[PDB]
Amino acid sequence: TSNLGAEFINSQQGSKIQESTKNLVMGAVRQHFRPEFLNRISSIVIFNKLSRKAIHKIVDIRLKEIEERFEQNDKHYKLN
Amino acid sequence: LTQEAKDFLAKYGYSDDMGARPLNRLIQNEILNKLALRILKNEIKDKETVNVVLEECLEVLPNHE
Repeated sequence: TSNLGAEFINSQQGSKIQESTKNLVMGAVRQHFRPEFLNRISSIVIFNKLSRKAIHKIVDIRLKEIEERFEQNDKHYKLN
Repeated sequence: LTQEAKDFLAKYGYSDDMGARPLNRLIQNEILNKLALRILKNEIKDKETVNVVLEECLEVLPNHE
């Protein structure tokens, strides 16, 4: 993993990964990460920004797992 | 591979600082992973081809051929 791309993620230019922008990131990664490694690696993968649309699914996912992980159901929520 | 698949790999990947390994990675990432999926989906039961689609893609034997 790496957050080098955070310098570009924070451009906030769309939730999608942008062309050129992502390349500036990968370029910089090579500059700050031996390309020799990256010349063997299956691929560099870039994450989508978590737009509110993403959040609208994530929150439910996380609240559900978070609750499920709370020991035993002696209480828990109805979650309205 | 014809001239074209070979050219797609060369043209898409031939940076002068790359090493041949990225071409090899490219084909694995470009086609072979697609093949793996085609196999898993039974799009490829036996045999296989090469086809060039401009960008690139991989043909199937959709009848589980």
